[PDB]
This record gives sequence, structure tokens and C-alpha cells, in this order.
Amino acid sequence: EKSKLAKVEKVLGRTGSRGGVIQVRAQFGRFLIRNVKGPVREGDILALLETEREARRL
Amino acid sequence: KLNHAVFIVITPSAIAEKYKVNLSVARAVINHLADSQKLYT
Amino acid sequence: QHILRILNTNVDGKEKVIIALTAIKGIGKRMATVICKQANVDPTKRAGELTTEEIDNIVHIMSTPTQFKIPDWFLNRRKDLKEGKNIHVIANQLDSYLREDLERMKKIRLHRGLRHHWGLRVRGQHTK
Amino acid sequence: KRVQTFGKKKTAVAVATVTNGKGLIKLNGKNLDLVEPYILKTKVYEPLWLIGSGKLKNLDIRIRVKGGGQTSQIYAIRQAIGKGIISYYQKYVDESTKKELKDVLLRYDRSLLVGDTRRCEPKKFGGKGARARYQKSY
Amino acid sequence: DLDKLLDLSQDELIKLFKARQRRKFQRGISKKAKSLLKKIRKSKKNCEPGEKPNPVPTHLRNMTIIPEMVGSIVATNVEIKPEMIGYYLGEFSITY
Amino acid sequence: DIKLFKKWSYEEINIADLSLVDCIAVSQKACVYTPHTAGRYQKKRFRKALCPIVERLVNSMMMHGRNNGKKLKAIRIVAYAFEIIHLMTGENPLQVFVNAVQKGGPREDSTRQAVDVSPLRRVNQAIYLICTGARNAAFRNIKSISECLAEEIINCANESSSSYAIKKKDEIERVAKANR
Amino acid sequence: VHPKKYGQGSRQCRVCSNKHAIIRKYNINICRQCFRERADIIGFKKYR
Amino acid sequence: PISKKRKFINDGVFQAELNEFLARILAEDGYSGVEVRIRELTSLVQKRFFLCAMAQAESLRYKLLKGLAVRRACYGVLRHIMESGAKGCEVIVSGKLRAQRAKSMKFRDGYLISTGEPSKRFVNTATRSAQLKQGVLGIKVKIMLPTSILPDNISVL
Amino acid sequence: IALTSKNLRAIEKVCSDIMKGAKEKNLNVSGPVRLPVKTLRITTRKSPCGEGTNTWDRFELRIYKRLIDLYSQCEVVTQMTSINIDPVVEVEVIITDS
Amino acid sequence: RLLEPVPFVKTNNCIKDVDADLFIRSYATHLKLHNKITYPKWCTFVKTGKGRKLAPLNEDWYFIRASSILRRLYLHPDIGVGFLRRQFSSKQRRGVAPNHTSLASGKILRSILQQLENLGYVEQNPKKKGRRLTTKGENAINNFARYINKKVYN
RNA sequence: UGCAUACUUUUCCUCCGCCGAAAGGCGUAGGUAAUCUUUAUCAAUAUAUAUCGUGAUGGGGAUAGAUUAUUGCAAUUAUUAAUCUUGAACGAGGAAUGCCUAGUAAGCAUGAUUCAUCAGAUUGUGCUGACUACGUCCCUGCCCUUUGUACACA
RNA sequence: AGCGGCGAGUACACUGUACUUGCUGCUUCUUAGAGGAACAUUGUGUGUCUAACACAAGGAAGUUUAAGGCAACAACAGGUCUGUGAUGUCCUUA
Ligand SMILES: [Mg+2]
Ligand SMILES: [Mg+2]
Ligand SMILES: [Mg+2]
Ligand SMILES: [Mg+2]
Ligand SMILES: [Zn+2]
Repeated sequence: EKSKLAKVEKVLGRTGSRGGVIQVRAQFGRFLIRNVKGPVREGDILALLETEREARRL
Repeated sequence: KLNHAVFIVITPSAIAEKYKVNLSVARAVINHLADSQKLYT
Repeated sequence: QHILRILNTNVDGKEKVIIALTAIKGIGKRMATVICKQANVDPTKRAGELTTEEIDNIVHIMSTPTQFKIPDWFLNRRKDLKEGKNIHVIANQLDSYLREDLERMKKIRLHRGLRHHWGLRVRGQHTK
Repeated sequence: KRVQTFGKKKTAVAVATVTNGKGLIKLNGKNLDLVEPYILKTKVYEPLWLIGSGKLKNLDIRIRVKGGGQTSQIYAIRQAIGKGIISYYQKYVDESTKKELKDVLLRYDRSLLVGDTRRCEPKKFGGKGARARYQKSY
Repeated sequence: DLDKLLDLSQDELIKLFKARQRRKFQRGISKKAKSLLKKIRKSKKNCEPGEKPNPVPTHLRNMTIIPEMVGSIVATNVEIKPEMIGYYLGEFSITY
Repeated sequence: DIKLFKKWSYEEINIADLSLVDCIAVSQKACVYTPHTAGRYQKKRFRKALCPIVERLVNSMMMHGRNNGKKLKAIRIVAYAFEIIHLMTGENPLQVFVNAVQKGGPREDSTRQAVDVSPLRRVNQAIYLICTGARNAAFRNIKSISECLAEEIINCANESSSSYAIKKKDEIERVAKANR
Repeated sequence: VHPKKYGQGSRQCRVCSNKHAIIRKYNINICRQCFRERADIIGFKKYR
Repeated sequence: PISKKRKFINDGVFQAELNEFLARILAEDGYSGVEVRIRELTSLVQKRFFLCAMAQAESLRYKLLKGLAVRRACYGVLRHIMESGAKGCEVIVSGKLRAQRAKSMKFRDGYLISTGEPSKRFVNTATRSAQLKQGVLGIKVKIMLPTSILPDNISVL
Repeated sequence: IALTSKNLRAIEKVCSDIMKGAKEKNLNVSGPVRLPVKTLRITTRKSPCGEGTNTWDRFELRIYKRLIDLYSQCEVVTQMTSINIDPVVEVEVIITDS
Repeated sequence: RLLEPVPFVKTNNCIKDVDADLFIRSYATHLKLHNKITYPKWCTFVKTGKGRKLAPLNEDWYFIRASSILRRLYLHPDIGVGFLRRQFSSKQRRGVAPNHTSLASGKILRSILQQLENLGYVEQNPKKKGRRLTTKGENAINNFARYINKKVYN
């Protein structure tokens, strides 16, 4: 429920069989490789809830 | 259903909600008070 | 009088006069308005606050409007088939007239009448 | 003395004749008091507000509008005003002031000086619109 | 009345009728209509008060009925009453 | 002086999200007096970020076929809503709107498994949700659209699950949680 | 003989006497298929 | 008195008619012309009024009528075209042709541009339907002329 | 003088020639004014039959009307007009004081 | 209601510098006060144009119409009956078939024009085309506009 | 009512002036067209102010009944149009499936084509101006390399 | 086609504005011919630092600027002889 700010460093690869999702690297200030559903660029800040649990790279 | 009547912080909707009335009647009431969307205090 | 009776079978409840009037089978909207004008009664008032005298007057007006100022071309049922006058027919009377017309058509064995009897269109429409 | 530029949104060319005068500002034969709808009125007045009402007491303005609908017309008028005032300044008033005005306009938004290049794309057969085709049932 | 109508002029009749018919009358009536009328008249003349006269087979369905043609039968066959008047001919061709 | 609706100045407004600030620009050049901009907000990927929030709201309102391409009406409605906000439940309407926006985005969504949501997308969703809810409230009620919309906005600001958008968001969040 | 002056069967294609599908704009009076073939010679160029 | 638009269309129509008339008349001629023994023709026109592709096509048709081995004729035509300085050619002959069913036969020599306004410009095309034994043989000849320069080339000196 | 024609470049050339002729002497010639090109558009449906996704084709016969004025005597204007010319450009001279 | 802080002065001289609807209303009121124009016979039960399928519902609509016509006349040089009709056109819903534009019932307009000419406000010009304003009438209109402006200012 | 003879505007766009509730009519005027219809405005959504007030309701205009016209040699199986009245289904649509990424979707009209008359069609044109991507191969369809084939009418 | 130029007025402002009749330098708008302008130009990334892409500035415009038109080779036993006096055979011909 408590949202934690993660500034996006680099946008890795556009995942999902249908293409809606992106893989993203985000610094709080630790490297957490996460998924995003919608337009995201470098420098934009995510709304992470369940912080310490990552995604699979491409 | 809600058959509102005619014979017996200001906006028409509010009036309708409160005394159970047609909004023409609400409008009339507003006019009286004063004496196409509305706002009154 | 929340609930009223101007003619053979109406309701005419809480609605604003003209629309209440339109409940009758001279349900013209425009016609109703004209009638109101003829009467000289405020159309912003509701059906329940009307006097009985007023109602009577309205009824009278509705019956044979031709002799009143209200014009000729206007009138519901133009020449009345029965070779004579032009008059607004009103209420169940209208229905009766329609029925009579239908019967006449049937008797004639005109195509339209036949169609009506069948329960098909009349208009010229398709419905394929 | 007197300077003639245009605006342009869709089709809707508002030609702004900006002259020396007392500061009235008009459309064909009518004051900008009217325009038409009360909501959009601000889109015409905005450049004036940006530049200041005292700066236009030296400048009369007439605007001839032709073509387009309502909103487009308004936009065109705005554009004309923007081009117009600035053009006047460039010629008959100083350069620094003109530059300042331009900067102000830029800070507010585009569309005042530079034009909206969009225009109605040709309808294509097999449909009603540009892209919108009809319908297949198989 | 019917008899009265029959008695009075063509103009009057036209005025009485509904507008399409009136318009048609104004326009004219063509060469065939006259012939048809004549035929009808002949039939009437030939008639017996007990049973109706011989029919008159007709190709065309356009004719408006006028007090001339009351009492006889025409065209399959259709008898023409005074109740019909300005309601066209027809009554010919369709099934079910 | 720079202003909106010649009434609510948005020099007084505040934000306190960072991410949302980055996403929605109510700025120096995204100043506006009446929502109707003929901006080129969809010729680029992130040019919708420059778009003022009021404009976005208006666009959202504009939806539903028989009411589609009636920008002016939408604008009027939003103005009315703002006025209502100002009057009853007394606060700077812009601030309220901002608060609602902040509230509105589902932070995590489901997919074919749970994933996070970009700020812009969240904002868009919020905008949509608020308008849709308002529309629903309006439809075959009586109330009026502007009033309903205002109410919805207030609810969003509060962060209270009496309105529809908030409820939807909550549901989405729950789903996400369930997923992961 | 019956009125052949105003109707589809009144006039025809100049080219092949067909009563169907006549381009009747500008008094061309060519049935459209024929026009499509002779659009070059008449001076009708497709641009857009 | 007749309007400008109306006039133009009429003129076009007249031109077309003239062309058709010429085609009808001159089966024995290398026809292209359209600019105004011949006396009769003149009279006819008065009554009415008050290297090249078409020629080649006509020739082909004539040959067909006469009764040759077809392929040979086509080859000859191609050769002639080449001699006359054509950068490219193409002939098609589709129809019945020996067998009953089908049978379209291409005959290209030099390169033949098909797409663009260059095609419209720099090719002369012609279409004749030679009536024969049990139907029609369908000529289409297409000649690419000497260019006034093609858009594809970039000639550095 | 009104020059009606179908072919643009040719028309332009003709106009140029007439201008040149004028510039010799004695002619207060107003410049060539090209008029609104009233384009005859025919939208025919391709395909004789009703088969194939009904493609239309917008033909355009775009007539160029051109206009030019002078203060002169008839013979001189006739002479000027004689640039030889051909069947393509349709000429009309108006010799009115008004 | 209308008034606001603007960045210019308004030369309140002619009717083109006045807000329309309000002006029209004022003119109607003036007319009523005068009793200068009648309300013929058929006025009280006619429909203003094919598309309306319903009576006006304004009581003194005729006066309003007249006022509008005056304004129109002022705006344009020479204006007919047809033009007037076109101006007061609306969408006619043909029930199921889609809407068409609907030309107004011209008779009433014509009558109004006639009345105006009788009173000495409009003028059938033998040069040019159909009925423009007469100079006196124009002047009167201008005066009225000025008055309205003054009232608004007050 | 018919023919013959003489003579001249009208056959299409309609200004305008009168009659007509309306449709339309009659009289005349310009236009063989950047001139006139008409275009510094031919439209509707727009917007502003009133009447309604959630009630199959004044939403909705089907179906019907009876006239007044216009077109046409001819209008019934109603050409279309107008006037009065008739007040049906429908409370946002199941299985399925179509179209679409910026002046686009959608809404709103309108010119032209057919046309003696008649758009709910098509085809152009504009006016009001969204949402959402800015990608992916998950489906669907094409294309490619590999692979397998007893198919080649594949 | 306009814009002014200017006479002539009709209304009202200050010490010009709105509107019509009569007469005749400018080309911004109105028309339409010939030219110009964007080439990923300059800036910075990603890329075998290849072909090229992404971002930023400039700019009227940065998805060949947007939209079409044109349409190879080979077919389909696709449609059309009810478009044709393009056209075969068979039928029909008082
Ligand atoms: Mg090529
Ligand atoms: Mg069709
Ligand atoms: Mg599909
Ligand atoms: Mg095999
Ligand atoms: Zn043909």
C-alpha cells in the first residue's frame, strides 16, 4: 500500500507475448529490474509497492 | 420509481434530493428566493 | 385535482396542462397548444389547478372547431368522407371513425383495405 | 502607420489590419466584446493580456475573417493578432521591445506566431472518412 | 347527395374531390378515358333493372370513378357503387 | 500575472508526488486560461506529458459517441464543476483535481501475473475513471453531469470508496495483489 | 409509339446505344465503361 | 451559346469519334495523325460536324489476318522496333491461338518501365482485337521510346 | 482577350509570346491573369461488372482559363494574336471600349 | 452578467457594437410598449417553418422575429424574403430518414416586412434588389442600441 | 376540343416582388458563369436564453388514418412533398464480429452522381476534434529460412 | 478577386468609429503560374561506432512532411458476351 519512488535508469526490452509490457531498470538507491505497463522513459519515477522481488530479463 | 410532487446552499439537484420535488419546481423555488445550469447561496 | 377527467376515459394527472391535454386522442401537441391559446389560459399552470368551467370550455372548443376562429387546413380528418363538413374527431370517436373507414375499404375490396384486413403493410413498404 | 498580416487555422484566414489609433480592436464591423461564445472569448484576448493593454492604446486593429467554423475562426483571429502586433513592432516601434514580446508569446505557447498546418485529409472510397472503411460480414 | 352530385358540373365535381384527382382533371384525361366513359354509358343504356349488364374488359387501372359510372360492372370484374366515387379503379393483380 | 479560468491561479497549487509532477505538466508554458488548446499532443510518444491536466479532463469528458466532438460543452461542464468545488467543499479546485489524480492511478496491474504501472499511464487511467464514473452517475438519473462530476472529484480528493473510480482502482489493486 | 422523351429509355449512350449507366454530366452521354476507355482521348487524366 | 466546360467535353467527344472513324476506315494504313481519296473522308467529316505503337499494332493485326506462324511475325515486329531505335518493347498476344483454351504469349526485347508517370510519358501503347477463325486474337503492343531524360539516371560527366 | 485551354504549359507559352508581342510598342497590356481552374471531375466506378471491391477513379479534366487586357485598334490586336498558334489553345478577342 | 474587464474601449455607436439577443429582447419590449406592430390573425396558431413540427411557445415571438429581421437588414445591404427564410432555417428531423435543413415559413416574414414598410422602417429599393432598411429606421435602431449600451453601463 | 399557318420567350440554377399555414404557385431578373443563383456566407453540430424533469416521458416516430400540392401520358401495390392526427418496438443489446493512430475515430451536415420526380446509397467536401498505442507475434492473415510429405486438380 | 485612394452622405464619439451610393498607388489576404524550402541539417546518444535508428535545437515542416495516383512477373479455369456493331460456335428468324 505504501508507494516507494524508483527512478528509471534504462528501459531494457518490451516483453509480453502481445507487447504491452516493458522491462525496466530502476534506482530508488538499489538496482531493481522490474516490469511496467504503459509509456515509460529514462528519468521517470515508478510507483513500486512490493519492492524486493524482481523480474526475468529477456 | 419515484413520483415526485408539485403542490406542497442552493442548487436544483440538491433541492430535488431534499424535499422530493420536480426540478421545474426547484427552479421556481430558486427564482422566488432570488426575488441553463444553476449556482446559488 | 391531481387526477382529472375531461372526456371519455383520460388520466391527466400531475403533468403541465398542454401535455395532460395531449393525453386525449386529439393528442396533437400543436393542436393542444392551439386549443389552449383559443381558451386563453396560462399554459405554465398544471392540470390539477384548472377550474371545471375552463375544462368545459376546452371541451366545447374541441367539439366542432370549424365554427370557431381556429382554421380549416388544420383540422384532423379533412373532408370526413361522408360528403359534408371538416371537423376534428377527438377521443374514441376518432377510433370509431377509423374503424368505419376500414370497414368501408373492406366492402369496396380496394387493395389497401384488403391488405389491412390481412394484417400486411398498406404503405408500399417491403418487410422482406 | 498601418500593417496587414493573416492568421490561419484549418481553413479560416483572419486578416488583421493593425493601424495607428486609440485602441479599439474589431472584427469585420463588430467589437471583440462579441466574438460569439463566452467560453472561447479568452483565446482571442490572450495575446493582448500577455503584451499588456497599455501597449495597444497606440494601435487600432481591424480583423477580417472568412471561411471555417467557430473555434477555428477564433484560433485564426488569435494567430492574426499575434503575427500582427509583432509585425507592427518590428517595423515602426523598436527591435528590443519586439523581441521581448516574441519571447513572452513563446513562453505562453506556440500557435500565436507560427501556424497550425493541419487540414482535412481526402475521404477515400470503400468508406465514409479518410481511414474509416465500411464493413465485412464474411 | 348522389343524384345532386351527378346532376352538377364537372368543375364542381373536381373541386369536391381530393387533390390528386383534381390535378389529374386539370391536366386533362387522355383519349382512352373518354372511350371508356362512352362504353360505360352504352352499358348503362343497355342495362336491365333486375340483373346487371355485360362487363367491359379493361387493360388499364388508372381511372377515377365519377357518377357517370355508378351501377355497372367493369374489367376480373368489379361492380361500381356510389360509395366509391374518387378512389381509383385497380383491384386487379396480386396473390395472397 | 498568469491565471486559469480568470479565477483559479495555480500558483497556489501543490503536488508532493514527484512522479506525478514528471508525468503531468502544469508549468510555465502549460499555463492556460481556458482548456481548449489545439495542441499537437499525439504526434510524439511523450508529448501528452506537456498537455495541461484540465485539457485532458475535458477530453475525457467529451467521450460517448452521441456526445463526441463537443469540446465546448465539455469545457463548460468542467468549469461548472470547478465552480461547485470552489463554493461547496471550499478549496482551490485545481488542488482538489490534483489530489484526485494522485489518488486515482492503480499502482499495480495484472497481465497474462502482476506488473507495475508507469506514472503517465496511471494518470490517464485516473482521468478516464473519474469521467466514466461521472457519466455513469449522470446516465438516467436526473442529478446533472457537472454536479455528479464535482462530487466524484471531491470523493477522489478525500480518498473514499463511495465513488466508482476509487472502487475500481481498489479492485485492480486487489487483483494485482492476488496475482503476486 | 409511346412517349420516349424523358426517362432512362429516352436517351442512350452515344457510343453503343446502351440505356444503362450513362454519364449524363456535362452532356457527355457515354455509358461509364465506354467513358473509362475513352477518358484519355476526351482529355480526362487521373491525378488524384 | 455553350459554356466552356460543356464545350471542352464536346470537343473531347468529337476527337474520340474522329479517332474511331479513322480506325474504322484505315485498316490498310500506318495510322496516328488526328490533325485537320481523302475527299470522301473530308465530306464525311463535314457531314458529321456542320516508332509509333498504333501503327505497329495495325500491322500485326494485318499479318494475323493474312495468316502467318504468329511467333515468327512477333519476332519480325520486335526486330523492326529495334531497328527503329526503341530502348525497349513488349508485345502480348492472348486469345484462342492454336489451342481452344486460353494461352497468353509475351514477347519482350529491351527493358520496359511499367510504373510511374514516366510510364505514362515514355511508352506508346496500343490495343487491337484481330478477328480470326473461331473468335478473336488480342494484340497489345507497348513500345518504350527514346527519352526528355529518365528520372532514374544520374549522369556524372 | 480570353485564352481558354486544356494544356497548362502550352497556354503559358502562348501567354508569354503575346506579352512579348505587346512589348514591341503601342500596347498598354495588363499582365496575364490566370482564372480559377474549374476542374471537371468524373468519378466513374472501375470494372464493367459488379465484381471486385468497387474501386472508383477520379478523373480530372482541369481547364485553364487565362485572361489579358489591352487599349488598342482591332487590326493591330489581330496581328498580335497571329503567333501562328494551333488546335489546342482556344482564343477569343473582345474589342469593346467597355 | 455580460460585463467584464477588457483590454480596450468600445465605440458604442451602431448596433454591431451591441450584444445581439439582449438587444433583440429590448427591441421587442419597446415594440410591445408602443403597440406599433400587430399580431395578424393566423400568427397565433401557425408554425414558423417545416422543421419545427410545433408552435413557438414564446407568446410575443412575432415581435422578436421582427427585431431580428431589423438587425439582419442593418447587417446586409439588400435582403429578400428567400434570404430571410434561409437565415431562420433549422434542422428538420424526418423521423427515421436523417435530418435535412429546412427553409422557414416565409409568409410570416413577408407580412412582417410589409408591416415594417407601412410603419416606415424598411425600404424596397428600385435599384439593386429586395428591401433594405430606410434611413430613419436605421437611425432609430442605432439610437435604441445606444440606449441599451447606456443601460448596460449603468 | 382538333388541325393548319404565323411568331416568340420559356426546356437547367433560382435572385427578387406578390399569393400561399405549409408545400408550392404566379409574375418577372440575372446567369452559357471568380460577373448571376451565391459564396465578407448555401449547412448542421455549435453557443446563449427560455419550456420540460426522469416518468416508454414533451425521449422515440414505426404503423396507420384521412388532404393540399408537384413531377409526369400515367402516381393505386400509397413517387416524393407538405398539414392535421396515430404514439408501436426500444431503458445501451446475447453468441459473434467490423473499422480505426492526428485534423484522423466519432459526431454534424452538405455538394455532386443517378434525376421528369425521389437519399436513408455512393462519392466528394468541409465543420465540431476524443480516447489509446508509438509496440508485439498471443490470435488471424500473408511472407521468409529450415524440416517432412505418398499432395501437384497441390 | 480584393485592399486601400477619395468623393458623397446617414448615425454617434473626441478636439475617429459603424453604414451605403459615385469615381478609379498597393497584391498581405483572393486567384495561379514559375521558383525556393529538409538533407536526418546542426547538437547528443544507440549501432559491427557500417547501413542506420532514438532524442534535442533550429524550423512552415523532421514517421520518403501528409495524402493519394501509377503499378513488375506470374496466375486464378475469379468476374463481365446483361457495356459494346470487341466476338466464336449452337439456338432463334413472321
Ligand atoms: Mg521503377
Ligand atoms: Mg445506390
Ligand atoms: Mg479480422
Ligand atoms: Mg501426383
Ligand atoms: Zn456504350
